Amino acid sequence: EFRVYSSANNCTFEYVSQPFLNFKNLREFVFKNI
Amino acid sequence: NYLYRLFRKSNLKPFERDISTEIYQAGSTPCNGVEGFNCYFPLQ
Amino acid sequence: RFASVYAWNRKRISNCVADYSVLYNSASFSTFKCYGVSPTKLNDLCFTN
Repeated sequence: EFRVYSSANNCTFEYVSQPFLNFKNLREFVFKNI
Repeated sequence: NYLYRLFRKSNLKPFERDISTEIYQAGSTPCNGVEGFNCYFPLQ
Repeated sequence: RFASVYAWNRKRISNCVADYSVLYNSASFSTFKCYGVSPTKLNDLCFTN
């Protein structure tokens, strides 16, 4: 669904790349803004 | 009125001159006495 | 068909690479009075949007 959002501004730079595949998977991510 | 050489294929070397004007070419190909499309007069 | 005369076409196109010389060489357009690029074309410079 789209319950996350309801409005839409002038979003530039739309992006669609990634083809996806105990606890097992870790899913370690690092977000850096420099 | 006074004239300006506002079009050249290359840049001017120091203490140089450019007195001969033969229809500056923007890159079409034919500019033999014609200002068609790309070619413009170098002098404005 | 149309883009209106009272309104203006200000489509935000960005994040892409295209050859301005491709449209420069084409003679379909009527006239060129470009203000940005001096010599021939914008393909030698990069901008924002």
